[PDB]
Parts: sequence; C-alpha cells; structure tokens
Amino acid sequence: KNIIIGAMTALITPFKNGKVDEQSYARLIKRQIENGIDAVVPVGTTGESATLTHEEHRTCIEIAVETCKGTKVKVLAGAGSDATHEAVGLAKFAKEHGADGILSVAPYYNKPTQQGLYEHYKAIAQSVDIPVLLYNVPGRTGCEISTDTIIKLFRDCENIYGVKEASGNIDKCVDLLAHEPRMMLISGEDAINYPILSNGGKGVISVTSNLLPDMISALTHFALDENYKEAKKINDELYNINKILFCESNPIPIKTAMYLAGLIESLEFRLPLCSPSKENFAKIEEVMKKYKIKGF
Amino acid sequence: KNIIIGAMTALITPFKNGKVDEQSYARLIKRQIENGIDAVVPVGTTGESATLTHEEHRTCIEIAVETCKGTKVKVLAGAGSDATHEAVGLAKFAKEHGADGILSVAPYYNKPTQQGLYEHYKAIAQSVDIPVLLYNVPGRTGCEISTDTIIKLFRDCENIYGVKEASGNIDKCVDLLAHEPRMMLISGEDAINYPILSNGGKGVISVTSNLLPDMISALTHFALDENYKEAKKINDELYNINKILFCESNPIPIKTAMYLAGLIESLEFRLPLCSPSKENFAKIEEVMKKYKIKGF
Amino acid sequence: KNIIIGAMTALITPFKNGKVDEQSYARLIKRQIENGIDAVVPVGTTGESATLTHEEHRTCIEIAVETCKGTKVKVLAGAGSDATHEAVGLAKFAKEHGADGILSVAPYYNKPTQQGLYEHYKAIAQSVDIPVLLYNVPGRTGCEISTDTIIKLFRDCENIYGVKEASGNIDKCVDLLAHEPRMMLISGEDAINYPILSNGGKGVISVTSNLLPDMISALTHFALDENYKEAKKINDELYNINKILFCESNPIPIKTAMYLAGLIESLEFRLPLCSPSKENFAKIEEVMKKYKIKGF
Amino acid sequence: KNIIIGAMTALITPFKNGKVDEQSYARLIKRQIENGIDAVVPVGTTGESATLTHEEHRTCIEIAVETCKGTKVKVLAGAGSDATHEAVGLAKFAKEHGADGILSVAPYYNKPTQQGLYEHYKAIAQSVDIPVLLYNVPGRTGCEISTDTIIKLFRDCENIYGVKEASGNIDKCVDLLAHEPRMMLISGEDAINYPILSNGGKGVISVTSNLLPDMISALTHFALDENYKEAKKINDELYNINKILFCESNPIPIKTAMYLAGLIESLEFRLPLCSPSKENFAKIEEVMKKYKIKGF
Ligand SMILES: [Mg+2]
Ligand SMILES: [Mg+2]
Ligand SMILES: [Mg+2]
Ligand SMILES: [Mg+2]
Repeated sequence: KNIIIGAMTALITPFKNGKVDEQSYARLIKRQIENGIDAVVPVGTTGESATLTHEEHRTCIEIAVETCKGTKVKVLAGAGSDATHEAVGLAKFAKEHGADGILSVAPYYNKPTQQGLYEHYKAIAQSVDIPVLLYNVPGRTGCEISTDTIIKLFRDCENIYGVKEASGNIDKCVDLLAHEPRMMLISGEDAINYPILSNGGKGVISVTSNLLPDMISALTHFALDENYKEAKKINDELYNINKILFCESNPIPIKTAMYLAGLIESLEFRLPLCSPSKENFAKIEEVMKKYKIKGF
Repeated sequence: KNIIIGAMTALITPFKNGKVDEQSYARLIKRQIENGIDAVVPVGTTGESATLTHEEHRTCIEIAVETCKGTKVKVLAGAGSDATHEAVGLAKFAKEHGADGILSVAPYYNKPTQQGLYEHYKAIAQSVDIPVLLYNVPGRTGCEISTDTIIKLFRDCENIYGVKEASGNIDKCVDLLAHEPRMMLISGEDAINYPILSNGGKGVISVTSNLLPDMISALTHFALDENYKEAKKINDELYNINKILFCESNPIPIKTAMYLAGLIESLEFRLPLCSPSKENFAKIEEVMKKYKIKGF
Repeated sequence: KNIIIGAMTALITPFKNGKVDEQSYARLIKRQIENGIDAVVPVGTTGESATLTHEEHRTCIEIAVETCKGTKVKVLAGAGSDATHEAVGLAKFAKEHGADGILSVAPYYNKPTQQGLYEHYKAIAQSVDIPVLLYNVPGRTGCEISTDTIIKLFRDCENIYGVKEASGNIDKCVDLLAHEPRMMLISGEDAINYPILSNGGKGVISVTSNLLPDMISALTHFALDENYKEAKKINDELYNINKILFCESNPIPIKTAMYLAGLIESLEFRLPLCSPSKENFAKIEEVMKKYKIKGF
Repeated sequence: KNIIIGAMTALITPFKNGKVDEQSYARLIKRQIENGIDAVVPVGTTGESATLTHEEHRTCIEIAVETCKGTKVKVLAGAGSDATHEAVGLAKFAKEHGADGILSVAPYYNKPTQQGLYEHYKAIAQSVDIPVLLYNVPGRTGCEISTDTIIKLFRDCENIYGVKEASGNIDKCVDLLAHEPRMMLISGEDAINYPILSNGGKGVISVTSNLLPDMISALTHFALDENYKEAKKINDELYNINKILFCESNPIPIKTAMYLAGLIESLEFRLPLCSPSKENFAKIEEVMKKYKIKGF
C-alpha cells in the first residue's frame, strides 16, 4: 500500500479578527518543515475543523499543499464527517486540492454500528486513489472503530493503510498489530507516543509538535531507527507538556502555548471554543518554562 | 418564561429511494397529533439530523410547522451544531420557518469548556425570541453541560427555559431541580420517563412515542396530573420496548419497528447508519408483539 | 416474605483511644430510635466493618439488638464477605446474636461471575431463617449483581426479599421493579432517596440519617404514604448535605459531621481511613450550618 | 533499594476435595523454576487469597519458600488487606515464614483517600525489613494509588521499591517512570507485558505464566536485554491466550486452562468463584491449542 507515516503535526489554525490568518498559517507550516516533520495534517481536530467553513477547509489545505511543494513533507488532509455523503465529498475535494492522503475521523454523534462504520469507510476509500488513514477518538465521537473493523477495512480497501489511535488503550494497539502487523498504527496521543512506536507504530499525529516540532520529530525518528533509549528519553522529558496541553480541551492549551511563545499573534478561537481559565493559562505558562521552544 | 412541555416526539425521518419521504413524514406527524402528543421535534438525533442536507433540514421543519397549524401541537425544531455560528443560523432559520421553539444539542466532538458552552448558548438564545431547550447527551457529544452552567443559562437568558436530559443520571436531575425549581426538565431517556417526571420534570422528548404515541402521551399526562400510580404502570409496561429500542444506536431500532409495524414503506437509513443485524431485527419484532400499535 | 423496610440507618462506629466506644454506640442508637428510624444497620460499610475484628462485630450487633428491644426498631446486621464460607458464618453469627435480618454486601475484590454470585447468596440464605437483603455497590466491590441475578435470588430463595442499591442507576431501579414488583428495593444512595422511593422502593439505608435521622425518617414516611410533594421537598433540601457527605469516601465525612455536631467525642478512624483534609473539614462544617441537627 | 524483579508468576492455588493440594502446589512451583521464572507470588489475587484461611496462607508461603530454596527464584508473598492492622500482621507473618518480599494490594472496598493509602503502606513498610511492592488494581479495589502517592512512598519508605500495575493505563506507566525512573514498575496485566517493559518496566507478575512459564519468562528476559523485537514477538503471539484468560474473572480461566492441560487434578474453586460457563470453557480450550504447553 501507499502509506504516509513518520512525524506529523495536527496543525492549529490561527485566527485574526475572526478570519483564518493565512500568512501565519503558512509561516507555521514552514516552521514544521524546518524542524524535521514528515507530514502535516491541516484541518484536523487540533485545527478546529468543526468551526471552519468549507471554503476555509479548502484554503487551509491549499496553503499546506503549496507550502510543502519542493519538500519531502506530505499533506495528510483532515476530511472526516458524521455523514458518509459529506465525507466522500470532502475526501474527493482534498484529492482535488493536491493532498497526499486523507485523515478521516470516525463519525461523531450519530454512533454508527460496526457494519455502518465499515460501509462508511469503504465508500470514502473507493472515492479517491490516495491513502486513507482511519482516526479513532471515542472520547470525542462517542463511538469506537473495533479492531476487527479496522483490520477488515485494511484488508478489503486498497487505500486504507492504518489508523490514528487516540483512545488511551495500549491493549488495543497490541491487538491491532498482533493480528495485522502490516498496518500503520499512528499515535494520536502525545503522552504515549513512545509506547505506541515501540510496539511497532510507525508515526505520530501530534498536538505537542505544534510547539516543539524538533523534539517530536526527533522522538519519532529515533524510534523508527530502533534507538528506543533516545526515543523514550524525549518521551519522558515531554510528559509534563504533553499532559498540560490537555488541561482543557485541545486545542485550547496548544493555542494558548503558541500565543505565550510568540508563535501566533492573538489568543483567538471560534466559539464554542474560547480562552482557558486564568488558572490554566498560568499552569500552561509554568510548564513551558522547562522547554526550549524553536522560533521561526 | 415561554415554555414547550408535555409529551413530545423526536420524529424519525423516513426515506424513500434515498430522499426524504415528504408524504410519509406529514402522515406520521398527523398520527402523533391524533394520539395526544403535545409537541413534535423535527430533525433531532432520532430524525438523523447529521445526514440531512440544509435543504432537507428546512423541508422537514416546514412540513412539521404546516402539519401542526390549527392544532395545539407545538414544533420544537432541532437546531444544534458544534459550531456556534452555525447553531445561531439554524436557530434563526427555524424561527423564520415558523417553529415554536428550538432544541439545541450541546456541541458534539469539539468538547467545549463550560465557559464555551455558556457563550455558545448565550449567542443562540440572543439570536431569536422563541423558547430554547438545552439538550445534554454526553454519550453522543463527548461533553456534559454541568448543572451550574444549565442554571446560569436559565437565569441569564430569557428564552432558555430548560434542558432535555439524556444522561442516565437521576442524581443530576435532583441537583437541577433542587437548586433551580423553575426550569423545565425534560426526559430524553424513555426508560426513565416516570422517575424524571415524578421528580418535577414537565415533559418527555421520546423515541418510543414514534411507535406508541398514545402510551407515552398517557404516561406524561397521568404524571403531570400527579396520577403517579397510573404513570408508573405505563412506564413499567413500556420498559421492554424502551430498552429494545436501543439494542443498536437510535434511530436504527425505532425505524426498524416503524417499518415492521407498517408505518413506513422502506427500511432506509443514510450512511453511516444502516439496517440492524438479523438477530436484533428479530428481537425488536418479538418485543413489539407485547404492545398495541396504533395505525393511521 | 418476611421483610425489613422503612427508614434505616447505616450506623457509624465511634472509636475512643482505638477501641469501639460502646457507650457512645448505644447512645447513638437510642437517638436514632427516638427520631423515627425503623431499623438500624450495625457494621455496614458506614460502620467500618472492614477494619473491625470479629469480636467487635459481635459487640456492635449485640449492642444494637439490646438497645432495640422493646421497640418496633429492627436490627439489620451487616454480614457480608468476599468469601462465601465466611459470609455464611457471619450470617449465622448475626442470627444467633438476635439480629432481625442481615445485609450482605456483594463479594468485593475477587469479582465473582453472576453464577458465583447466585451460589454465594443461595448459600447465605439457606444458612439462616431470617430475612436477607442483598447489597449492590459496584463502586466499592468491583462487581455488579445484575437485575436478572437479583430477581432469580428473590424468586428462588425464601428469605431473600430485596436489594440495597448504591449504583446511581435509576434505569436499573425501573428494570428491577417492572419485572419483579414484589421485591423491596432499598435506596443506598441518599441524594436519590426520593426518586427510588417514588418508583416503588420501600425504604432507605441512609448515611445522612446518622446526622439528620428525623429528616430522613420523615422523607421516607411521606414517600411511603405517596405524599410525594412533601418527600421531594425534604429530598431537595437534603441534597447539599447528601452530596458533601461524600466529598471524601464514606464514612470520613459523616464521622466528621458527627464530631462537629458534638454527637461523638473523638474524630477517630481505623487505618486506612483517616481524617479529611482541612479544606473538606471546613466544607462539611459550612454545609452543616444550614440544617437543624437533633441532639440526644 | 533491595528489589525483586524479572519474570514472576501469580501462582494458582489448586484444591483437592476442598483442601489445598499441597503436593500439586509444590509440583507446579518446581515447574515454574524449570522454565526460567525469576520469582513466584503465592496467595495473590490469582491464588484466591480472599477465600484461603490464615493457616492456608502460611502453608502456601512455606511450600513456595521451601521449593525455591537452593535456587535463585525468589518468593514475593501476597500480604495485603483492606485493614491496616491486618496488613501489618500479614507482612510480618510472610517475613517470619521466609518470604523474600511482599506484594501488598491497595485496600479494597473501603476506598481510602490518598493520605490514607500513604499511612497504610507506611505502616506496612515499617513493620518488616524486606522489600515491599505496591499493587494497584482499581478495577478490583475501587481505589487508585495515584502516581504522586506511589512516588512519595517510594522516596519516603526504604522497603517500598515499586508497584505492580493492573490498570490498563500506559499513560500512568509513562508518568511513573518519567518522574521517578528509579522505581521498579511491574506489569500486572499480561496482554501489555511488552509495552510496560519497553518503557522501562523491570518485570511482570503474570497470570499466563501459570500455563506458559517459558514464554512469559523469555518475553521478560528478551525485553530486559533490550531485544525488543523478540519480546514483542512473544507478546503478540500470546495476545489471544492473554485475553481469553480474562473472559471470566481471573483466576477462573487460568484454573480452567491448567485443568484442561492436565496440570491440576480437579477444576475446583472456593465460592464465590466457580467453574466458567460451558461456552467460555470451550473458548478457553480452543485458544489453548495454538500454544505449546510445557509439562512437569
Ligand atoms: Mg477481510
Ligand atoms: Mg401552533
Ligand atoms: Mg423520553
Ligand atoms: Mg387531567
């Protein structure tokens, strides 16, 4: 299969006066490229995909594609939906705009059955000829793509090559790779990047890498080179920031951290997301003190 | 406050050849009206709001408004979204399409903080001058509107008049009405309709009432008259069907039952929803035999 | 069946210099009797049964039996264990010491299957000729007596007459009484005493009644007479104290409250239980100021 | 600190006509020694400690100590209790009976606070001069030893050297070893033995090793020698048996497998534990056929 693996960043989407700051966005993607990232994920969960318009979705993908031109860095575009017809259209659109692959979140809110999830992803995979990464985050969606459904999709659909797991369940990661060792398991939970990689995971889609792209890329590349000692050392050092970046719902902490570090101009979200509490604002600032944050 | 309470039905959305069956939809609402229902909820969770287009959202609301004209039955239109700007637009559309009130689900997937939830609903409430009922279903959304946030919204916003609770948490129902006895607590979980009403709840938004509107109507009106003995009797008799209607994710079982009862032509869903398993199809059919299902 | 229902108190066990304060214990029981309580539960969870010796178990049961003599008040002795051979011995023990019935918690820690739970309680019930109340508290035991297992035990074992439910699950309470309306469902969760009673529950085994026995007794008798308005009023008024009495693991808050009220001489627990933090000590003290606490 | 690490077995306790089969117990331990195990754990959870008498506790510890004498295999005796005074006595008795260290489960059922857990284990640690391993299994105890409490106990008490984790929470494993890399984190959940070891865990206390001691000891020794490829291979191969051994509550499946393998004479438990369902009996038998089971 064609795959998209390695160190990847779920890009935040900076706002300026309520609009997407397109210049800041490209600047941030170039900063990821210059710090060893292998792929960028525009308009994922961390990018506030839920509150962007379809045109903003396209703008972010196009900027990502344009900024990665002439580099090895791939664009794995977020294109999920709770409606299969919309997810198919979003997958096709992302392919139009030049994306290298698709990240497709499991349907949220409507809690489809495993049979429904299979038909959902089959339709998406059959609509394009680029790689498709499943995305399991039951804490957000209210549903879980079971191991059996993931493996069936991997084996039955040419484009589907793995899953981004954000479920806090290392047992499921063992289950997945013990029964289907050919799939690409991608960590969607920064604090446990190293345990997923050390079990045969092949990449991360990281929130923390927005702030510390050099450290996350180094961790991932050490692990991929089977230098497990050095990968674990970075994972252990990153634990404090990895956890504080979820003291409130992502991406509220990571955007707060990017603002405190001077990497974005304004601490601006789109409702229903908003600024953190003053206490959590201060807690994030404290945790950042121990880390060296790359500039532009 | 202006309120919409009593026995209410979360209307299923019948499909025919991939399209909303507009004739069937009106016929089902008329059947609800003729069996003692006090309000209907077009395009809620049970109505597959996630997979309908904006045009189909508009059409279902318009059919409900037109069908309820000249009756006492109110239209409480589903108008929630995980994007505040989108929820505001849907609320304004429902008011302009003639809805009597709004049912607004808590933002799904992006997990806003309580502060974000407050600002989200404040913006919705200020955009219209019709009643707004909050809707808490953390099993589907991944977030919980806290009692403090519900009570703050009730006291701060004139049009927010209560909450549809679908959280299986009777402790919270006590918490809500002990600290704010003026709000309208509405049961969003059929199996525990009677316990919520007996604690001072003033209505239900029911899945079961699609199939058994006369029984749910009788249950609610018995309870509202403090005939708790007769209300509990109906709630107990309904437990088996109330539970089997969630053997798979709602609305898969209720649509299956409506099809088995001859109330809809086609057992059609929009992906990622699909037909139940063969075993659950047979279990739903068996449980239905205990109950007298009104026709048209 | 022979039953023990009504307003019942899970008695705290006061300590003085590391030993059971036997005079205080008797005086506290008399105070419960004089404030309308229908039965007392020595050496339940609230009585720190886990850290008492078998000799101290006997002493508490004997004091309860002797103090209730010549009154209508029954003694429902705690007699559970995670070992069936030990639970049988404790049940026979309590019957021999003159207890009117036994409360037998589901086996903790070793997580028996439903079949094992059935055989466990069958063995206890066949060992005595006094009523047996099951006790489901999965948050403490790590296991759940299913509705099916409870109903089978009620129907198959003559002395098993109901269950004390401490699971926060009003759906299960509907399930239990809809399928077996002859059983005695007893609330083991103070905050939701009224909802359980209004669905046909026939008593409470209360923590709060240690502090406010007159209020819990009145709530229960209002509810048993279907004076739901009055019962709900008390339940709502009690919500704040009902919740603060679990700000730390019971019986740490209730013993703190009893000490603050002057009802026990020393705030002494047996390890691993200990004094609350200073912040929760102050929270309990503040909440108590809203309630009228009866003396001796 | 003095430590007990490596591949360890939570020994089942075979019964014959209701009594501990002492000859079988010795035979099974010698079998563990012959297949590379580094320590044995008599009368843990897997050993049905809850239903053994004090005299049976001593017999099992004495048989383990004598069978391991003159070998390098250590005896890590189960000595926990929900009562601190009892846990202190059990620790002293295990020491007197010749154990090399103690495994002390967190108090079950009574749910002590973190302050209470600290004082509980401090009292245990001060009562003996042999190593003490904490044991966190919240699914059984209803309480969790927090990372902060574990680390404080490790730093404040000379005998306390690590924790057996059975919580399915690899995030906590990173948390523990990132903040206190000197502690001995021991896997108490077979399915994730390799992920815990690859993050710096230093041993396992295994259920599966009762049946497959050679495979578990090799997995552990591969991992400790930093041969992660071979450790993961065994962990992946063992996943099916690792999961089926918990299709019902441990130790019901492992005793069933040991009986099916001919390693014990009778499939006898002490109530409330009992034989598995006929369906799970067959599933266990089917899974076992894929594995080479060492004899005596
Ligand atoms: Mg296949
Ligand atoms: Mg009207
Ligand atoms: Mg309802
Ligand atoms: Mg009337």
